[PDB]
Amino acid sequence: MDVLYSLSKTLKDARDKIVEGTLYSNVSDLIQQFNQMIITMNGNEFQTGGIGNLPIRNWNFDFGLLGTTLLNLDANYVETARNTIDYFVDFVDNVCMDEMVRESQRNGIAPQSDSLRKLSGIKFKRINFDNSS
Amino acid sequence: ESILKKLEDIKPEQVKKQTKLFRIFEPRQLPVYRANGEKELRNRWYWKLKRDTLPDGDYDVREYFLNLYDQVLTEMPDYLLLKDMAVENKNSRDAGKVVDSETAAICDAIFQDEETEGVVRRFIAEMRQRVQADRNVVNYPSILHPIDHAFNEYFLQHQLVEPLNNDIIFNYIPERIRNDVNYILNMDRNLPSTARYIRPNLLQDRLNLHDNFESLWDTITTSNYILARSVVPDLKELVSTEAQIQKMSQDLQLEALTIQSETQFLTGINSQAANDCFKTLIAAMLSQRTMSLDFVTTNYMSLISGMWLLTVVPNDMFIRESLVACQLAIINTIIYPAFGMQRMHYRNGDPQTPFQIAEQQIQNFQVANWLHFVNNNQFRQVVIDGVLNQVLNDNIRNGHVVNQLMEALMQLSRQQFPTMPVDYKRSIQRGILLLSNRLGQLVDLTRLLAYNYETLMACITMNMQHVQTLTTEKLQLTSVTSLCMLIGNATVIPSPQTLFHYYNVNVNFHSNYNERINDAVAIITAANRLNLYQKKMKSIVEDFLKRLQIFDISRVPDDQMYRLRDRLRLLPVEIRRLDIFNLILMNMEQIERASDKIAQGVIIAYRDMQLERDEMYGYVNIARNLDGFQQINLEELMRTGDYAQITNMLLNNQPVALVGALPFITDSSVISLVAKLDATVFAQIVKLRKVDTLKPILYKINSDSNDFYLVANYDWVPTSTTKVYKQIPQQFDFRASMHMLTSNLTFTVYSDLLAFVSADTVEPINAVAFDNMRIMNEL
Amino acid sequence: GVLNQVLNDNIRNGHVVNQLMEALMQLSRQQFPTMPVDYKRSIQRGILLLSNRLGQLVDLTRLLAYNYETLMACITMNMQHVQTLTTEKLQLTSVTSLCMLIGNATVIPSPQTLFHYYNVNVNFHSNYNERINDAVAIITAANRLNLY
Amino acid sequence: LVSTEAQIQKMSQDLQLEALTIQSETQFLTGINSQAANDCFKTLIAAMLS
Repeated sequence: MDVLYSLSKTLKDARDKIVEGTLYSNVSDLIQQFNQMIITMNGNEFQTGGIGNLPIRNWNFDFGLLGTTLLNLDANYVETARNTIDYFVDFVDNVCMDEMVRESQRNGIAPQSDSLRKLSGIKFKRINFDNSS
Repeated sequence: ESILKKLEDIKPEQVKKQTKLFRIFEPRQLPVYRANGEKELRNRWYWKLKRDTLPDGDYDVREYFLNLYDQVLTEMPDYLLLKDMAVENKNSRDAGKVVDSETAAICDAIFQDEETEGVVRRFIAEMRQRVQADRNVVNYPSILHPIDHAFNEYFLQHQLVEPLNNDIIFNYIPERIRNDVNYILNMDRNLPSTARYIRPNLLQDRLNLHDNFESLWDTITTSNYILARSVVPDLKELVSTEAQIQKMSQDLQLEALTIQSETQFLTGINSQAANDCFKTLIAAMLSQRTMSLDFVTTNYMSLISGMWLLTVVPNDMFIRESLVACQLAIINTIIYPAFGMQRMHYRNGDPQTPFQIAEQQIQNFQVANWLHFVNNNQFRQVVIDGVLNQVLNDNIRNGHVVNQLMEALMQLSRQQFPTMPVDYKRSIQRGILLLSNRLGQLVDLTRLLAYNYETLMACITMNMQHVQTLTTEKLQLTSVTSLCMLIGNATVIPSPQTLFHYYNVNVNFHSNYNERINDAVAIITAANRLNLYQKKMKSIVEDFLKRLQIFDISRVPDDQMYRLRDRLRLLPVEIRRLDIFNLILMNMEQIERASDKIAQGVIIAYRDMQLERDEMYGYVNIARNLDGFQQINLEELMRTGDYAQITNMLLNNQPVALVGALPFITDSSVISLVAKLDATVFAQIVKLRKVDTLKPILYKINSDSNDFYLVANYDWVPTSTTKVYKQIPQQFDFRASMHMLTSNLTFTVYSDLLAFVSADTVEPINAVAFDNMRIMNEL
Repeated sequence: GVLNQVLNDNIRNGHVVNQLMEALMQLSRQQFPTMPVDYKRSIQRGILLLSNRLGQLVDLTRLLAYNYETLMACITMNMQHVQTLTTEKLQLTSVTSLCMLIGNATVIPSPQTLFHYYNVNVNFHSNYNERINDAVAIITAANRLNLY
Repeated sequence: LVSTEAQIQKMSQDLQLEALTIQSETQFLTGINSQAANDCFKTLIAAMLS
């Protein structure tokens, strides 16, 4: 849950802060967190399930890191970041939907979807950052 | 250089061939005796050790078996062709062949012996080889002990040769070299279906010597740096040094009667320095050896060349102090004075480099953008074709960063230098003009450096690890100025022969490294599983380092060797070595019990026990097992030196079994057995508190005994109070020992695959880079 | 009946050296924020010089503790701990030599060395007690004989 | 004991004292030898015993 929330928070920060013309110093820590998320998710295969009418969806992460070279972010940088952010946002939304439609009588506080259960593994703990909601 | 000689002298791997079957046992004729001890006229063949040299003491026996493991690993071949071992079986009906000559000797001895049964002679007459030429297979009859057969069958079925063809030879070339349009590869031979080769073992570093073995990693990186220097191509058709010096003098407007900074701009501009800089840069990036910057702050041309150098080379390639000094000189000599900013008061040990502070403080977009790029220009760690590589930024590879640097420099030239005398601005402008009169040459040089780097990087087999090294390679900034001022339009790329030589040296070193790792791991794991607690393993590791041929073990402390031992101990054993050790572990008890020099123990009972009947002994006081007897371990007794228990048991006549590899006396005297001499050999244990001198008596009572009539004339079965814990030899069954050893009928093994590849380069003027454009484009 | 000064069991088995190693391994990963980087590298590499001898230092600690206990078995007078007027000066360079040069050769006191040490201690203790007895006897006799 | 030459060269290579600006470059590794190690062993055990 904290890893999923951290993914969503990183994506929201990227959408809000990775904008044309912004100083790289405004995004340096955000870029580092986003690249950490990319490294952590790369090479992992996820499936969001087919409960009800939710389509079964497969997710592969083979993304390159975001650049660190520009003093101010330009349009090309924002477009590449937008592509990656769109894929990640789709994945996170699908995982959230898969988790919301499930329930358990024995352990209802524990993750029910397989994607969130996988994200509870230790290898994803690196993604975890500010939990302020 | 001695380092280059040591690294390039390494041969691929000594290919081992088997010339005879590995044997621990041989048949031997022995006299046999009847149940009453009378000698039978017929003899019998028994399995015996060929070299019966097993030592006394269980610990020494385990040491002997470790040594035997080493011997078997030495004798294990890479491939085997049994026809090389095949000899004529003279008694074969078809005049066929057998392997090896030792089998032929056994066959002759059995066939000629008058006591041999006719069925065995028929069987020997049927022993011949079968050739299946269609399958390229041959089977040969061989006479082997079951353990000998197990070892030789393992050798036959686990050979290291694989089929070799033109496609394999071509794919042996690195994929990036084949994918390069600048090289044309050719072959003039069709390798036959019977061609073979042995793959190098290119496993990536299992010892992680880049992590915490800083001295060893320094040595490794120095060797890599020297080799890379040896393979980096020389610059051709450099601009004439005299002509360039004249042109620079005209541009600088040198004045005889005035002291000027611009004069120093001409310092150290020569082709030797240019070639040295080119080689140093590419070799340092290839070996991932840290570089150190050497410059004189009074030379501003050195600082402008350093600006180019920090633009193109990622800054982690430089030791931090030298990079900080160079950046501070650049900031305080060119940038801040240009923009009228107060001189940066930079603290030694600052978390930020001078360029990071300047980037935060510089309001000019071009200068700050170039500063940001220099601050963030890093290598990219990428696994290509299974090897970790440090890849340059694509804008470095195509040379666009040169344009960004030139934009920054042109912005600096336009500044007023408000707080400086006009001659200072003139000097800085003259240096910038020297650099910017060669903008196209700088783009070409950046592209050439990047292309040569990646082309030679395709030839590296071991992971390129980016860690700052203990020592650095000094790079003079005047050499960078020489390279910038003297580089022409001639494209130089690594020769295909140079690429193949570099790749072969890397493969040889990698294979040797992995093979020595395997040897050390096998020995260490075997010594641990053989419980050799008194064995100090430093020697093993020492030998390991000595066989890498690039370290001076005199400079390696013992603590480092034991850390290497600890890291090696965690690695799994190679499959062939592990299986050989499994065979040795499985069969060592049987090999030890076959020795006639040692017994497995002695049972001291204090009651009469009838001597056992065994045809190869007559009557003998042998114990097949230690059942019903308390066991005292002689190894533990010798290790602890506490003799209270054994002393109390011997003084109280308490039946016991002393267990451990012991020498024994063979005594055929009936009178000695009646005298009960075997029971008189243990008081010395109490007297001296030593068991290394213990030597129990083994009675061998039969008709060859002088006083055997006592056995014969009194219907008397001999009895003894002591027994020797020993096994009896196994009969040699000729038919059971015959095995058909199968191998390939014939093949040829090849060593250097790239010898079959002739490679050439396109015209350098037409050589292209990754972006399909020519590496160098200036007129 | 003899007072003895004994070590923590973690010293005797040498396990605490691991903690030392752990601690100084952390010191090798620290930034040293404001320190010049060459001096920082030298300090961290020295820290690692001591760190990488973990096995040798565990062996040395166990050997030192064992030798101490074995020779302390031979002490007969109470091991009283007092801060003395003068000290024995211990060079830390000698400590560095011991830490960087110790191998794996165990050296324990010889049985004859232990017996000699014990005999010397017993002789000194017995002579001490006997001379106390003689002095007390003569003093008491002089007082009771009124030899003012 | 470990070879004093090997350990000294190892320590010199790791510490890189010559490259530093320490006013006492020679004195750093002085006193590192087998005699000093034996003296330290003896001093420690004897001081604890007494």
